[PDB]
Amino acid sequence: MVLSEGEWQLVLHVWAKVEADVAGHGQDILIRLFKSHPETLEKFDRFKHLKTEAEMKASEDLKKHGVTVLTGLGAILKKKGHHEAELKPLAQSHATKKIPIKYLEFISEAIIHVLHSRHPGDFGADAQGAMNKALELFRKDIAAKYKELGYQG
Repeated sequence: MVLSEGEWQLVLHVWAKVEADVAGHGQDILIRLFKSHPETLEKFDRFKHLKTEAEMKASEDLKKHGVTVLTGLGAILKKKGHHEAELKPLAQSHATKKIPIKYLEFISEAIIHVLHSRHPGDFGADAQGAMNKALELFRKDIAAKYKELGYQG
């Protein structure tokens, strides 16, 4: 997977928008994930109690974790592919405690959806294409990392 500098700059420009309201973006993305893929919730000790969108919107666990997720992702995205240092930790943590790699595809779908919903005037075909490539590179590299530890993701 390879992005041009132009494409990286598209990713980074929209990420700057994310960072203007990290918690709100995180809630929207996690809610989208859990509604798209309610099957993911059961694998989550801390979220499994949430049923309605009302409950999800009100959840401090969900809000706090949406911040964690997007903060970790933004750090990686800012490396523009040179993210081995920022990714290995995130990998061995998810590997040792058993999130299948496929959940990353679901998460990536949610992120794209929410960025388009929230920023339609700038997040067009090019920026969506760029973000898709960036998140695909991320997934591929996580999967390469898992393979080394024996996972099984």
